[PDB]
Amino acid sequence: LACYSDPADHYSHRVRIVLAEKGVSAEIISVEAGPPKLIEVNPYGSLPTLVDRDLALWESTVVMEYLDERYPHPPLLPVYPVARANSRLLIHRIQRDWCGQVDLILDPRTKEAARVQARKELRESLTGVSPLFADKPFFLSEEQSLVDCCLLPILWRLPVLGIELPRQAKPLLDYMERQFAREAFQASLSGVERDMR
Amino acid sequence: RLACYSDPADHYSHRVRIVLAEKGVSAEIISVEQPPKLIEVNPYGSLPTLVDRLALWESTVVMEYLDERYPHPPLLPVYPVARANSRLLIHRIQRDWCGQVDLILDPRTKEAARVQARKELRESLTGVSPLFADKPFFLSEEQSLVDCCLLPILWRLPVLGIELPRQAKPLLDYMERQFAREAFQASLSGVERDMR
Repeated sequence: LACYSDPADHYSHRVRIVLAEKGVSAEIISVEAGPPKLIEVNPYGSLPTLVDRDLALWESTVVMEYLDERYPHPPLLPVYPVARANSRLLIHRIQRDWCGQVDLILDPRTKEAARVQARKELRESLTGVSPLFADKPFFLSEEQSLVDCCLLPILWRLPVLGIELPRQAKPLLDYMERQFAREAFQASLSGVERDMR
Repeated sequence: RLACYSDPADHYSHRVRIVLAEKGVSAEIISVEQPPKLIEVNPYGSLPTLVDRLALWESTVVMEYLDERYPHPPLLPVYPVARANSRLLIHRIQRDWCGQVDLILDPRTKEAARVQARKELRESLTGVSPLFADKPFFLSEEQSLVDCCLLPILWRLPVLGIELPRQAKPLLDYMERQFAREAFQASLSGVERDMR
């Protein structure tokens, strides 16, 4: 079991969190952004790529759901169909509304005006959702889920994204404090990621 | 009760209308060409949106909810590896084929860029056509969500300005069988019927 992973990449970070939550020690092969063995199993050369015996999977969502189904404990999705769909919809909304901004900010080719606006929008949006972190210990959940596995890599990166949340976002800042301290999250961090804070 | 706000012209809504028909779930189809009940439950106002006593959108979210909520017939494999393979195929169809469909249909695309996207999609589909000789559904013995994503694109080849070459016979044969199937026929809006 191996995972080709960009140690700087929030999408690779998602899969490293899932692996850590499941207690699965994969061989983590660090690939800098942009090797033959990876292109051999995944002609797209995208990261992360999971290889399980001779099975290659890519797309962080595909890989996270495979790991959640293959290694059932602890479950990272709800049990019933509506709640599961709600979790998958929340992952889609995080991708659409937050990850798009992250990707624009971090792309060296983004024009500065666009980078600045992306930062402003992402800061405002995270501040706006903060009240939802007051009453449940995980994001809209009583248990760590794949939703948190998508959120945490973004929140870890706020300093590198140039975003400081305001004091009124305390519920979200408290969620960060609890979540970043958890064993599985600490285990997920690449060397590059640890150096971001 | 169960309703689906649907764009009768759009291939992402067509995906969900295929799944609803396959599952026989008696859903109310509400055609949209911004109803307040829709904006009430989905502030993005995107289509398709499924609503029940539940509010879901994004075609992949909606399709997997339907497959989990209404088990028969199963539209995904049972075991994790095969399920991951199906999910990855859906992603590749989205990235490589749906991206081209969307580019061709976007009113902002340069006509020369539409011609190029038509070529790229035609060639890619032709390159994969031999895999349709090996199994009666796309890399599967049974209709699946992979087919539900592919059939709306294939139904639209004429309106996309794409004619497959005779070399693509197994894919053409797949289209013949699939378009005649009861559920796919039930999925078609009037607007989609006008497309052929």
